[PDB]
Amino acid sequence: SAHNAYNAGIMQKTGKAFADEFFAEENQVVHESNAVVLVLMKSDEIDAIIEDIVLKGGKAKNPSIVVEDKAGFWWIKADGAIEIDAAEAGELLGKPFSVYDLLINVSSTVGRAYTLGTKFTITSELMGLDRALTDI
Amino acid sequence: SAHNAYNAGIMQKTGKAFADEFFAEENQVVHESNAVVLVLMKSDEIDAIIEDIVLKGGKAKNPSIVVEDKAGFWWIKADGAIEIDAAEAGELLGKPFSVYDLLINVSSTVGRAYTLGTKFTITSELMGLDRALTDI
Amino acid sequence: DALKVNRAPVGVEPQEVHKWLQSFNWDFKENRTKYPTKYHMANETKEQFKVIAKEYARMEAAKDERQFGTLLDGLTRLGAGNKVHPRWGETMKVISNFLEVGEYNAIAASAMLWDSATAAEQKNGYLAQVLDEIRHTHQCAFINHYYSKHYHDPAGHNDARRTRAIGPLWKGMKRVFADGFISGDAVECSVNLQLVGEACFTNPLIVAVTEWASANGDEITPTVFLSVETDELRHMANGYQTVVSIANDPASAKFLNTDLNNAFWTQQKYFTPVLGYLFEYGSKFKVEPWVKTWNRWVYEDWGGIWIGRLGKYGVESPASLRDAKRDAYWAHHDLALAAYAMWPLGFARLALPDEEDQAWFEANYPGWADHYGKIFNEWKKLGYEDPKSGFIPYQWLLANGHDVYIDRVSQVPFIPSLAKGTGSLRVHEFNGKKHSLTDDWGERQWLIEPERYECHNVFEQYEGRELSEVIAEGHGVRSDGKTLIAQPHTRGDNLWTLEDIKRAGCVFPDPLAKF
Amino acid sequence: RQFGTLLDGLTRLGAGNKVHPRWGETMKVISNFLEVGEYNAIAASAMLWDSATAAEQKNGYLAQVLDEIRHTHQC
Amino acid sequence: AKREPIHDNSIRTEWEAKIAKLTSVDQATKFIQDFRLAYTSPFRKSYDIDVDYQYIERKIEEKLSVLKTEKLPVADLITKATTGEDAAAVEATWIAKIKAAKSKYEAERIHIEFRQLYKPPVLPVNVFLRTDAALGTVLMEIRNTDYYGTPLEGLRKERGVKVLHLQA
Amino acid sequence: PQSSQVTKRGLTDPERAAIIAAAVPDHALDTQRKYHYFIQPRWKRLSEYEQLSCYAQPNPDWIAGGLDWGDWTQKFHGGRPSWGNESTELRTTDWYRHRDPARRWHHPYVKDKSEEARYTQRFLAAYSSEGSIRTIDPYWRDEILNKYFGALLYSEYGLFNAHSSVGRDCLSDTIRQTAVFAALDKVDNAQMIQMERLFIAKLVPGFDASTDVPKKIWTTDPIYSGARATVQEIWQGVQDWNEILWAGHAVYDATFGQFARREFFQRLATVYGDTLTPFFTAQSQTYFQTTRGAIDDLFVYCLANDSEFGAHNRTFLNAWTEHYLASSVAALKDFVGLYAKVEKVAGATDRAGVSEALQRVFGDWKIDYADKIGFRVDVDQKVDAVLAGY
Amino acid sequence: PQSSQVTKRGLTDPERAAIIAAAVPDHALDTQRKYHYFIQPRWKRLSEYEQLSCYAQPNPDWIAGGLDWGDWTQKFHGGRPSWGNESTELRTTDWYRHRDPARRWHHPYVKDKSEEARYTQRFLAAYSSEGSIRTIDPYWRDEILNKYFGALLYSEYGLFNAHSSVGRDCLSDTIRQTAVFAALDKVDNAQMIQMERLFIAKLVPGFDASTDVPKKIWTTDPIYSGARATVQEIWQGVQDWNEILWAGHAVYDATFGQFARREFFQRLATVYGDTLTPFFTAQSQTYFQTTRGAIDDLFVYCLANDSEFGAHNRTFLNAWTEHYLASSVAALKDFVGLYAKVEKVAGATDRAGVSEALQRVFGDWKIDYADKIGFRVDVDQKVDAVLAGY
Ligand SMILES: [Fe+2]
Ligand SMILES: [Fe+2]
Ligand SMILES: [Fe+2]
Repeated sequence: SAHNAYNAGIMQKTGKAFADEFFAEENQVVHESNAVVLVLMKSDEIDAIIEDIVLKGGKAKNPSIVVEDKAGFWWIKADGAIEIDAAEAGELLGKPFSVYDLLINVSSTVGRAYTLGTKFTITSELMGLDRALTDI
Repeated sequence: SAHNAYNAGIMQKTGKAFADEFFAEENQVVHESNAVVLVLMKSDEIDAIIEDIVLKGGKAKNPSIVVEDKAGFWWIKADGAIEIDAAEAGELLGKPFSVYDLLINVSSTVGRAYTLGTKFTITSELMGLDRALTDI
Repeated sequence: DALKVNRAPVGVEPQEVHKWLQSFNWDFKENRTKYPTKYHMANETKEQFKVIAKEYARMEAAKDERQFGTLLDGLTRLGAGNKVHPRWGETMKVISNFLEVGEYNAIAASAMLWDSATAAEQKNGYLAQVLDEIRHTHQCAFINHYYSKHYHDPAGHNDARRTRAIGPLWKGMKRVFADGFISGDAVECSVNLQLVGEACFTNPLIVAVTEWASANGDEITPTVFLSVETDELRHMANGYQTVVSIANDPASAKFLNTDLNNAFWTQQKYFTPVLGYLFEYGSKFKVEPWVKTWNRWVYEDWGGIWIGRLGKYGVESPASLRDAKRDAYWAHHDLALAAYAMWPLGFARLALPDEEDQAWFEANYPGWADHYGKIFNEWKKLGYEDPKSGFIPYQWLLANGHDVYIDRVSQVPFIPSLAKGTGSLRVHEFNGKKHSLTDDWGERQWLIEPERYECHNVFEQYEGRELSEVIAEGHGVRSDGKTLIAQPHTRGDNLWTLEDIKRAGCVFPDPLAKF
Repeated sequence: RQFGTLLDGLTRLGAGNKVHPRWGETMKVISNFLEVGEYNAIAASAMLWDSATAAEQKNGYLAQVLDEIRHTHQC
Repeated sequence: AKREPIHDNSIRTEWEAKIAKLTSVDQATKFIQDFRLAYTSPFRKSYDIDVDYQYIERKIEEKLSVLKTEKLPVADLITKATTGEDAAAVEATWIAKIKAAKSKYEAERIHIEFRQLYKPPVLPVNVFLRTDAALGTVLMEIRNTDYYGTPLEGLRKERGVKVLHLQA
Repeated sequence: PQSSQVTKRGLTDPERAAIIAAAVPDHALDTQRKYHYFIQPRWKRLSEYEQLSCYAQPNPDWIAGGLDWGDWTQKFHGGRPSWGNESTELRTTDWYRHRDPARRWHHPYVKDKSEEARYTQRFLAAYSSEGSIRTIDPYWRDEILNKYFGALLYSEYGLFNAHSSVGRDCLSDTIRQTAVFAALDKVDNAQMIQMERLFIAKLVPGFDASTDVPKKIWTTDPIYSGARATVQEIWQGVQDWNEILWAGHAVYDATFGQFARREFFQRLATVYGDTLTPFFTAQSQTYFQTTRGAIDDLFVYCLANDSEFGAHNRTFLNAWTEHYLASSVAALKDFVGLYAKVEKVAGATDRAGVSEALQRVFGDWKIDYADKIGFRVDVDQKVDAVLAGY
Repeated sequence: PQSSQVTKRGLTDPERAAIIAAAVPDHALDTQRKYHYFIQPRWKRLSEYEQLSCYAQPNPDWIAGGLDWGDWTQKFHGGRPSWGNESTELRTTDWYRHRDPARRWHHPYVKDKSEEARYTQRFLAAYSSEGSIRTIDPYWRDEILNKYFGALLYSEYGLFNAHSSVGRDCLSDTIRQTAVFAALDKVDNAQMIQMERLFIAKLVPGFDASTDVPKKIWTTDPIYSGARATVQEIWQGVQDWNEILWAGHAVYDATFGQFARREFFQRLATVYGDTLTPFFTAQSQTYFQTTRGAIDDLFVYCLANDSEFGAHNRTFLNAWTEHYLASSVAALKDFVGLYAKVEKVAGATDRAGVSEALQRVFGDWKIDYADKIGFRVDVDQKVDAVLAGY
């Protein structure tokens, strides 16, 4: 839940309290994360996908999803993976919408992201190393 | 000069003063005007055309031109005619610009307006009646 | 030969093809318009905008890309859709859907004119308008579609193609911008559509409104309406070319000034009070007095630059202009009385002028406070906004002898006991049916042409029925099925429901029974 | 969509001069400095397109070469 | 009067029952002509079903049109009015009537009656529209000649209205 | 400065923005955000094409499907209504049923055509730079292409003009859009033929791109005599707007048009070394298939199976078809005489090749149109009827 | 709510907008608004293409034309510089001189190609609906088109890959853009050939669209032996980025490429009833002429006439030309054996027709390239050299 918030953990502390944890010796090495981060540019299409796909059936299948308003974009962090089927977004929008149209406003991915068929997947999985990529 | 301002003549009066001239018997018939009115939608291209073509060489050849800021558009009134050569605007903008590209943001014409070659003319002349239209 | 040729890069520009367009028509004895007309359009007429199909699409698609980028990318990211003043976001329910029918019917009108013309170039001028009016239908729809998604009150933005059928203001819109466009002499339709409706009234309706939109927070409408009018000016040329094409026809000297005065009054009868009402009462921040806007665009600029300059060719100043000018000063205030009194029949939320609106009205229309303002302040004191008040002002007008009549010709409401605009009540019985007419120009039209003007009015259709039942049957409710779309205030609480209307026991009378 | 927002909407709004001075100055640096990053990444990605043996990996680098031209022009 | 709902009411349910009992093109032609003479135009005999007649008229047209395709030979559907007359002969006849008209009040009555009697499906669509267009051309030329000559007081008497109120 | 106030924008002016924000409620006033949610969708969910198009036409309930009520506010002299059921013989329970399968509202339509407009110019600059016209048989170029392909623009132009009354008279929004888009493509086709002729005039000195000879051939050559008669009939002989659409696209253009464009001028371009003309027929043929999809939906899928009027409608459709097919067959019998003016290429312009091309056109028409309306047709009998003029 | 602050927009928040307005000066601080006003324009006035492109490359003054100074901040192991004069034999007074005559920065380039992308799909849906493939000679289709046209994608793909080192090594922005756009068009050509083959596999059951046989033909058929050797040499045999560009486009693709695409596959499509392939060669040929304009400007207009290095540069250009022309002539001598596998059509695939097609390719090349660099060539001698393999 709240461990995927933008201001989770050390990000809540201020002043000397933040510095003490920032410079704590356990925090001088990276810590493996199972999370993925997805950034979506705000746009008519994206705003509909956010409310009717990500925040409904998306969070229903992945309750770890946090979505935050960053003025010009949506910041999304979740455990494991996030999936957006462009065919479903097309039905929501009432207009042709391929996975490549979806990518018009997908602004960033911290994770392994790939296009397969109508689906856009961002996943913590090491695609190509632990799980092979395929064709249609 | 100031006879082509948006608020020229009766438009400066308020209250009872406006009504008295509005209902003056001489103002119950139309009065022939030699003017033309041109409305340009504000846009990057148009704003450059306004300052570097209309308000420089345009007003140099036609000192009757008044240009007024109407928030979303430019209101332009002049005596006789206004000419905008799309070839000149293209050189100003550094990009291909036909007379049909010029028309993307030409929003209204009170007058006889026509496309000939690269030129867009709005004129008080009764085109097709007093002066015939031509091909290239 | 098979080895020699010039290999310089050449294309074919649009105006090169357009030169050969006039030669596309050929002669056969059946080649004549299918529509009734008193005029003959000259076969040699040329068009002012040299447009071929390919370049038409290139030009319009470039307008679209920029417009839809501003809307779907920039303004959405900015959250612009919900930064509109409530009064104006409500007004755009009416303006954009009502204009939508104008755009739609102009498709059919322009196709009729394309049929009327004999010159391939004139046909082409009308053909380009047919496509443009499809564009504009979709543009008006897109505005309400956009508002549905992003504005805080989607009701009425989202269903006006059926909820407009409930109320009386829609009927008058159908005359000027639907039937006035397509039912009559092609030339009469054209003067209605192009020479008056477009060349004259779309300037206030579509151009001038964008400044009011912007003043009230609305940058959606400017983005679209300004693009709409870029096509509109080519339609103005179409209307002028109509005149050009019938100028050497002896029938023009017989007929034109009559068709023209009829169309000018037809259009002004509705748009002069309705645009003034929508502009001044449908906004918080006002740009300038509507009568000043009317003066600039209608009287001085359209009248001088179009009508006055055409006097060289037998076009007279419209005989009805004097009466139109009185409507420009007062008729929109008259209509406001009807619009606010009958608010539950609409599909938009209204706001009574507040104290600083009222000071504005009085300053620019001296005498407004003693006539209209006293009435609005009284209605406020009686609970106009309050759903538990049981008060609907239409019954207050009836209790005080201020009956509302519908002009059989224009469908515009008329309150003779209060109206400061042009007109007087004429009630005729003819073949067992009574008819209320409201002005000299409309009465002459009905008397000469009764079979053109059989439009059923809202009292005829609703007589004896209770207000809430008509609104429920018309689907004039929100998605809970109980709360009215229309409201007498723009606040987010205390909305009127069907039970609130029904408690007022408002039943439609037959206004002509007393006669 | 981007050029519509910029050349139509934001220009009509006069957005270009509604930036705080400090930030409008900062964008002199950020966008031109980033511009060289975009430009050189064209050449870097072409070098990687050369390094790869797999046609698909080449294609992945090739798409970046074109994108970094796009971004030079965007900056 | 207290009106019923707009789209579904007993008046329309009642007339659809009568329309269902029509069984021959001959019976339906007289039914539609009687109805149109009775309930349409400003010279209709009765305004009693004013708010319902146009929908009922549509329902009569549908019945007559279906009976037409069920019962008449194909050549009939293109060349004849359902009254049995030759469509082109109907056309020639009524254009000749309107050009023989002396006043706008004679011409206006001929056109309205032509539509009352021969509106599709009675006359073939193509023949009907061509005739109605030609009649309309004549009616406009007469009516629009000196449109503002007769003053309203005059026009009121010529029309034959009962003036019930004129505001002062 | 300027004479009138410079209006403060409520979106960006601090004062007005603060005022507007104080008036905007903190909650939505309704949750239904789907524009015209009550339209019945033809597909899984509502499409934007339907949302922006459907019920724009303000039909009352006495025109099948309308949501409004009452008479029109203003009608013709004599009483002809703005729109009315007297406009066509066909009937339906709902005039709004039709759906363009390509879902074209205005934007996608001009967006697509703008791609073709710009790309065509790029193709023409490169072709002129390639000097590829050098390999065009000069006889095909100067005698068949300039004269007889040029004359075909007049057929396209007449088909275009047949839509004028259609655009005014037809009874719903999606139908009107389908009709108007079909009309523009047709006049596009004619302008594109003239564009090709004008292009060749730039590459071949002495090549006359004027329409004089094409117009003369259209109007007085016996090869186009039957085609001209049909088009003049479809255009100005009738006003039933369904008859025009069905006759124009589903019979005439689907038989004579398809044979002339695809079996003659396109097909024989790829026997006489013409690398330019197929670039243009690619467009007309693409336009024909897009148009066919919407015509099919309106007449084949809907009106011919309307739950109450299908058999009624097929009676008129079958009658129209017999008449206009007979005209189009005559038009093709006149037209195949053009094969007397071209080099005999086996399986192409010999009797065997023309026979099998007609078997393609008439066979495809049987599968596309005739079988689905119950129109019985002997393909072979129609082929031999046309070859009678070979 | 949410864990972090929801940031107020300075453009629309009343407080911040009021603060920003108080800080914005009431006057401009400079009047020079033309972005990079100091670029020397090639045409009447500065173009946007030049404004967005020119001097993006941060060359120092020790690379001809650079405005910067000093060494690079980080170089290769051993000292190879990020960019350096050691990258090519050619020299110039200014590497920024080059101008694409079509003025393509990124937006117009993808805008144009997007039109072709979408239109191509529309054309393919209509062609499949037309059944126009029925008139394609099955032998041309299954034996020349599937196998030998398919193998040509490998030539286009190799030409594309030749640009990898060009894109890294070349010395200015407009040159890089010209090179990268040429590379993408080439890989586009190869993908478009595979797209055509995949299309036909959908219309002709049993038609194998796999690249196996094309790849086998490319790599082991003697008809492509010489073409494959040149492309492998141009791609991986050299790294002088000017040599690659000149050899790839101005010699190989302008002689072998132009003959294969336009004189064989496009031209013989319009002798064997192929209405599909010319839709695709229209694109490749359009791409070739757009690319030629920029190559011409770089090598013919600029480098061959550089005020200080023209004669110097022509020495290398003339040397490169003799070698790669000799390779391309061999490639064409191998390739004309394909004419042994097609039906002999007079003036097309007889010795007379192939002779005059080669006279077109070599004659055009002489006028386009050889004459303007001072390269002396006997067209006739090259024609008979190629026909030696007929
Ligand atoms: Fe419009
Ligand atoms: Fe218009
Ligand atoms: Fe980048």
